[PDB]
Amino acid sequence: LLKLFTTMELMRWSTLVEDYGMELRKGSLESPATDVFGSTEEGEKRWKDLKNRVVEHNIRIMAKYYTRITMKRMAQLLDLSVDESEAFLSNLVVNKTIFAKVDRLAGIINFQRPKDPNNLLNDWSQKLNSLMSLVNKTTHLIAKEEMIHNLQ
Amino acid sequence: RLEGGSGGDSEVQRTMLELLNQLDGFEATKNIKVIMATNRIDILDSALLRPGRIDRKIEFPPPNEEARLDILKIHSRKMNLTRGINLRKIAELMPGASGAEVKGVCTEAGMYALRERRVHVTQEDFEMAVAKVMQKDSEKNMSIKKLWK
Amino acid sequence: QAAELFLDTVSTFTSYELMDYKTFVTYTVYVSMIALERPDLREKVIKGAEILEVLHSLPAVRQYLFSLYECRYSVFFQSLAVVEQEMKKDWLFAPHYRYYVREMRIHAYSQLLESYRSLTLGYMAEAFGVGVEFIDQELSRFIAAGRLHCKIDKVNEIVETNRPDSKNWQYQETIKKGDLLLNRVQKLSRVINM
Amino acid sequence: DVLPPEADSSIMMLTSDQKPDVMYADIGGMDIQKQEVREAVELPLTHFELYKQIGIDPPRGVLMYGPPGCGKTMLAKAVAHHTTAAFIRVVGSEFVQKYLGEGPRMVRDVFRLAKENAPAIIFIDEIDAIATKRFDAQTGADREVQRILLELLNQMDGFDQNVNVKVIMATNRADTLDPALLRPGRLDRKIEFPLPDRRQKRLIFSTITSKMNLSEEVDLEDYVARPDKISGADINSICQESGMLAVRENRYIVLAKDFEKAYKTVIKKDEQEHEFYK
Amino acid sequence: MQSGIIHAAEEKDWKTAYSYFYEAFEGYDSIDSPKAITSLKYMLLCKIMLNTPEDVQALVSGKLALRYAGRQTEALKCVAQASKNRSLADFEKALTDYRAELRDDPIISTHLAKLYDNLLEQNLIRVIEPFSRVQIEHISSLIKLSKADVERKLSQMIL
Ligand SMILES: Nc1ncnc2c1ncn2[C@@H]1O[C@H](COP(=O)(O)OP(=O)(O)OP(=O)(O)O)[C@@H](O)[C@H]1O
Ligand SMILES: [Mg+2]
Repeated sequence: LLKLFTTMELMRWSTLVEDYGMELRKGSLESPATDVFGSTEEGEKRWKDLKNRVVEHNIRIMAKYYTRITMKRMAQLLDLSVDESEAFLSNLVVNKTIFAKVDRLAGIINFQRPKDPNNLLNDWSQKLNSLMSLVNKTTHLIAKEEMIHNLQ
Repeated sequence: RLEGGSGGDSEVQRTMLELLNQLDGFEATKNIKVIMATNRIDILDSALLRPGRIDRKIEFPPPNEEARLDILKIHSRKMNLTRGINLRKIAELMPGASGAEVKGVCTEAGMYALRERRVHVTQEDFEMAVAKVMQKDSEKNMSIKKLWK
Repeated sequence: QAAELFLDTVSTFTSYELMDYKTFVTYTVYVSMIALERPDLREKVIKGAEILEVLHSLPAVRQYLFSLYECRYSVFFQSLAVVEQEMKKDWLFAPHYRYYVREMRIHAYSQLLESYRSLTLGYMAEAFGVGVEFIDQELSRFIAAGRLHCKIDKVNEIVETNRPDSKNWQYQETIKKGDLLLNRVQKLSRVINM
Repeated sequence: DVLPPEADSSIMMLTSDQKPDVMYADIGGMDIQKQEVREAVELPLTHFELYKQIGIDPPRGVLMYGPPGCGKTMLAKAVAHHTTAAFIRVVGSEFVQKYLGEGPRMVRDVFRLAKENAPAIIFIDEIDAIATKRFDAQTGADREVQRILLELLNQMDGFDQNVNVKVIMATNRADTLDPALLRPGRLDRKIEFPLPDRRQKRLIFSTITSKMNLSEEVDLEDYVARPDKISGADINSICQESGMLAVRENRYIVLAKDFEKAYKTVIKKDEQEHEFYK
Repeated sequence: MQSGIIHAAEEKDWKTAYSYFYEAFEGYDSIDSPKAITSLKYMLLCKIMLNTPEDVQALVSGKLALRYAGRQTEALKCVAQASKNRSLADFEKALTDYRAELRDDPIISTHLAKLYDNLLEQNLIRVIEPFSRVQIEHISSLIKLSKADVERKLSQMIL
């Protein structure tokens, strides 16, 4: 549960099945793991749905830390095909739960959005105002504080 | 004028008496003319009906066929008649109209053209609108009507 | 002005005051597709029903309509070929025929270049008629005419278009109307002050 | 400073909770009558030029009358949905009250507020309280009812002719009331609501069971064609009672034997007649 | 029947016109079957554009419509089944498998053309949002149709 927090906890489902798949087989006590997964059809869909939850966790962190990403890199990082990665992402965007857009003639997809001249200029003034005038106000007063301690 | 108040009104009595005394009291005032208008003639009080106060009592009967013809000409002025149309027969179809319902014919005939997205009219449209405005009780069972021959 | 008050077609009997009816319908359907392209042409003449009665009588006129609206361009020229030759038998005819066809030929081009921005004129060689060099010469005459806002090409053989944006359209109108009123108050300021 | 005109007076503006909780297509089967109200109220606000093109003076007031529970108040709610006017609700009882002359001043408060505002709609609910024609009253406070009529007749057809205001009235049996109301120019539209008839029982059956998990192969066709006529609010209660009686045996579904228990519950009324006077 | 027809040709009121056709068939109930057999065709088609295709099956399972089974009820069942499934070519296949019943126009083929030429861009607007830019043979593949009509159908949507 710590590994499924955020910031990828850097993970991969192939590694996840080969270190915790022993937890799904016999152990010391272990019994809710055999109770939830490992069944005939009830656990088996829950094997699939855990796969669904971890790939959904990997999409949201990609939207955090990528301007763009090629289609072949997303396929090899989600442990699944190119066509499945198309349809799984196309499901999430018609559900509009992850806000992305693709270009499948070249495979280069993007996560960022087209910003506006009202918006880019608003970001230009924001870094200008809030953290070049105020921090310059801030440095001056600690600079006066050093004259207190150092002389005499 | 009713009696004193148990079921008595006794306050607009005071207001009526001042109307009755500020126009025919102690001073016959001049250059002041009142125009009073109501139906229900037999129930207003017979002290402001005396001919010292009101001198002209003017009835208003329902109009005649020529008069129903003329009011129809007034309200169909801004309307847009087709041709070949006889306004006289339309007023012949109203035995005892008011004249406030001659407007109602002119509105409903224009209303029939409105639902067609049209501006035309016929004489038949008025022949439908007269029977629409004219409305009866349609007294049923005939037993009441023929008990009373 | 013709197509606006032709549009009330509720006048039927071939009288002196209504000189004919069926040819009046053909008059108001020829002139109608120049007044408006799609600010709801289809309601007033296609969703119109009293017009739709008598163009159900005339098959060639109705085919001339629906070829243009349902974007059948190859049969549109064959329909327009009959119209121009049938127009020849008319006595109010002199303003029509050299101006009518060329306005409609450039009318069909403008909506066809719409919805594309990389067209190839080889696709005009069968979806449209024939004559690769014919489309080439007629677009060249119409682009040089100041109409038909696109850019024809040689050996790539790609009819690229260029249409303005909002701002590139609005900036042009304000600089035309700007210099008009500027010139207008040039002359007015010189009439006053001697 | 000068305040805006009648900025308070009676403060009656139904805007945005509260407003209708209904829509126009929710009513099933009043095909003539939805159109007829729409001519007098909805249409001249938008397509005012159509009346000017013919020169009509579009109608001003409307009276609705029928047996109770036949969609009168419901239709008035639907007009208040899709209108873009200042809407004012009145019930025909709160402007007859304690003090002398107090009632007709409230009538003055309404019609000034509508005339001051935009094109506006005034819906006065059941008016047969103040509508009965009086010949003479040998009592106090019955002429107070009778003069509320006269103030209503004045500010409807006086000199001033307050344009763009609209009046919608609805009663029970309307043979009772004053013929001075019923003259056109004042109450132009006379609309009767029947109960349903057949082919409108079908439409109210459709519109209620549409938003309902009926999902059977046993149809209400047996109960469209029944005699002993059944008002439109009762069709609601049939589906409501079966809705109770579906969940009562713990079903999501109406199993069409509950449907007959619901039918016989709502219809069982005349039971004795003493086998006498037939 | 004709009261259903002109109410159908409004393309506005597909529920009252159903009641007019239904009364027309109850009047036609086994007293003139050649005029009665066409009556289910109108009222089922009134139900198709009413977008309740399951009740088409519910009517023909009804004991009055069991009198008049045959080809024409099999036509409107599979058409309703394809429109329920939103499979576009299956509608065209059901149009193609049963020609002479319902590609003639008394006058149901008009509205079936309207419902088909609705249901194209009903499905087409669902499958644009994944991308900013695609080539059209993929969008023919996701719709399972040729590309030539797709070119004409898309271009009409821009126009
Ligand atoms: N055609 C209809 N469609 C849907 N519901 C209806 C219809 N007719 C009546 N109803 C139901 O009947 C109920 C009563 O409606 P409404 O109050 O308008 O009837 P009413 O005639 O105004 O009754 P009253 O005159 O006693 O006020 C409404 O809540 C509504 O649910
Ligand atoms: Mg009510």
